[PDB]
Amino acid sequence: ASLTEIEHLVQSVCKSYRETCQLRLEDLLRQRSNIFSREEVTGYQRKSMWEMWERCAHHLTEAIQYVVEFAKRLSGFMELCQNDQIVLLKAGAMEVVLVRMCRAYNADNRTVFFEGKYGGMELFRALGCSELISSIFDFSHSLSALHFSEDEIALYTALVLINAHRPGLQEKRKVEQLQYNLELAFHHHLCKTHRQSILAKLPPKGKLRSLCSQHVERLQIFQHLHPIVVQAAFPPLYKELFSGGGEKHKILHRLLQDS
Ligand SMILES: CCn1c2ccc(OC3CCCCC3)cc2c2cc(C(=O)NCc3ccc(S(=O)(=O)CC)cc3)ccc21
Repeated sequence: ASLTEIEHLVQSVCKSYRETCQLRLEDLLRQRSNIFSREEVTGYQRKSMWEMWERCAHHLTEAIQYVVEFAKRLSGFMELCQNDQIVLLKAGAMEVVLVRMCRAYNADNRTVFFEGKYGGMELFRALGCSELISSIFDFSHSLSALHFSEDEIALYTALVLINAHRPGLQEKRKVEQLQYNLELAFHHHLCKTHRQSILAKLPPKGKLRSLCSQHVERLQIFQHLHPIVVQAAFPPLYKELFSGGGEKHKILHRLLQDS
């Protein structure tokens, strides 16, 4: 590419992101005073473990559905082969959601927007995965310290998704080229906005892997405790991405095909 082409890529990525925001940033900020009461927190803590897992997996799956749309609108992604589209989304969809979630995190009081209000990590105690929860809160806290603009989130999440090192890619060089173009776009935009200082403060790629690994591991524990709950009440797309062996569901293929 060249300079105007790189700047065009920047604009295209930012537009794809804006169109596939689940929630506009301003909607999340306007809600920060709306905080769960102590009685409401208690109510969440008294929910059964399987009911809380089901609700959280539903919310995560809704978020992932917007990430799938983001990928479908992202320059170059639909030009990859379908094997590689699926490899990239299966490895990266959760990672993208985890980065996007920092927009819903309020570092002032350490709360996150959940089911219409802001609550702290004690809200999630019924899940019984306190280590995973605190890791996600800590990750969101780290990212909130950088004060990402929406444009920076768009360009950074594009690179989280377009990762040429994912095992299983059949056209690795094509993904490498797309990743390099997106890296240029991201770094060009940071240079233009005098924001290259954040490069050194971004999380290592092993950090996002660690969160996704913890999630899959806590899911395997839960699925052993409540196998029928997962079969009967978890979202099909969630099971295709995360459970074993749940990829007998072929939702992603359908999502990628239908316009
Ligand atoms: C870290 C605490 N936390 C969670 C902790 C665990 C958990 O699920 C566990 C592991 C995975 C599934 C089964 C059990 C699930 C959540 C969880 C879900 C939400 C949520 O969706 N809020 C609504 C919303 C809507 C849009 C945006 S957005 O910024 O516009 C785009 C992203 C953000 C937020 C918020 C916090 C959460």
